[PDB]
Amino acid sequence: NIIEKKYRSNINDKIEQLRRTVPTLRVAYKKCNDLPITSRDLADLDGLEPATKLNKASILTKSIEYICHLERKCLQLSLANQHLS
Amino acid sequence: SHNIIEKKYRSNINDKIEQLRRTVPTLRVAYKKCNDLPITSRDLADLDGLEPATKLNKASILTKSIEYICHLERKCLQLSLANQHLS
DNA sequence: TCACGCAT
DNA sequence: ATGCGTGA
Repeated sequence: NIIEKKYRSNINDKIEQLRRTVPTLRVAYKKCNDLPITSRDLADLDGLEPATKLNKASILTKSIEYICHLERKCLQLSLANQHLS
Repeated sequence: SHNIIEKKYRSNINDKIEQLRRTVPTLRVAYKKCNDLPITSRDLADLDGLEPATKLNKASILTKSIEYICHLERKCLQLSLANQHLS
């Protein structure tokens, strides 16, 4: 079934977008592909430990990690902006 | 067995996709409507202008999660630029 | 680990 | 759309 291939492809395509969006996944992809790790890349981590394996589960796990981190960051920042920290 | 370890492989992925549905606000509100749950004022605000998801399949959970990541990333710059008095 | 065909 | 089987 070609249709069934579209369902797998569309899920995989969104998996790759998370890899190219989450900093802990962008850094890992650079190592195995022999790409330059810059201080910009190290700055995007914001202290988060870079991912070692690049499977689907790790991509999802890191995406969950990045979402909660960004949330806490926004919260603390807004607490400073509204003079609440 | 190979079927058993493959079952734990498939279950492990689905456990994390369900976890995203329990974290992204556009999916939490969508889950409340499909399960006939009271959508409060705080639920609507968490969306921060993002539209709730219509379908709740795996692909929908992923695409709304990517949307939520970009929203929080944009809201950190703005919030930060102001904190540093740059704006 | 992932893709795939199938029964659901 | 998706869990399962299975070959890879």
